[PDB]
Amino acid sequence: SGKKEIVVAATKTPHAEILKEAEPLLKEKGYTLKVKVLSDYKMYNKALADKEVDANYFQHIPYLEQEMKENTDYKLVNAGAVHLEPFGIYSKTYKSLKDLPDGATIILTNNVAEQGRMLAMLENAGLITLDSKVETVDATLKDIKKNPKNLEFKKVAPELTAKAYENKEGDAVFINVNYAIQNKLNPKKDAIEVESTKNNPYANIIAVRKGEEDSAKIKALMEVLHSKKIKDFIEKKYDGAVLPVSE
Ligand code: MET
Repeated sequence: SGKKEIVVAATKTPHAEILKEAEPLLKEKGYTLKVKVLSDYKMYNKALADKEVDANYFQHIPYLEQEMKENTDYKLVNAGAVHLEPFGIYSKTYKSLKDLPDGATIILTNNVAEQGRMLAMLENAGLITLDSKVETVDATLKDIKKNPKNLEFKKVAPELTAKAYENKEGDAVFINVNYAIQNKLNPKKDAIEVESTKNNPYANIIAVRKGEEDSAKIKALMEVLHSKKIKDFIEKKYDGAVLPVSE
């Protein structure tokens, strides 16, 4: 019974909503589901490593890799990809990145793993150039080669960038789709720039403890999260802000 229950820590939206949609499909396979939502991204891998949950559903592989680099006690594994959230830039004050003035302030999130993801959007917009000798996924602010608009950067918790946006604390603000939707923003209608879906390594995953990735429970969960019902749910409910991907 408890051996048939899957406890998962997930961010509120879309991840806990996708799990709630998957619940009756898991019962059809013989498994129950318990979902825990936590207050910030740093809590989810800790809960898993502490054995309070069986799995978490909140991050991408670069985030997971960074977390394990920082905490050698985390012996975690990717059980499989589910969905992609193309990253957004938001502004109350400018309509596009081409319109930002010299000295403009860019509010980055403080997510170490996503520093290259953010900067790559600015490089693709033609605002900065990054050192070509560094992989984009590994790029930081130290890797900026050219900055002809002399952009200045600030860092806010990913949980609070929706507030930096509403407060007009900078000229342009990065918000992860999960926290954008959690704040009642619609990323495809409200963002001023959206990340390309091409060549994108930031699919969100199910993570488990090492040695648990082929367990019956986790295979059952991966199965439901790749069903036609769950892919169609994702596609309809989030209006293209969230996209199902292969495992
Ligand atoms: C904790 S890594 C960020 C995850 C977030 N759901 C995104 O894909 O942008």
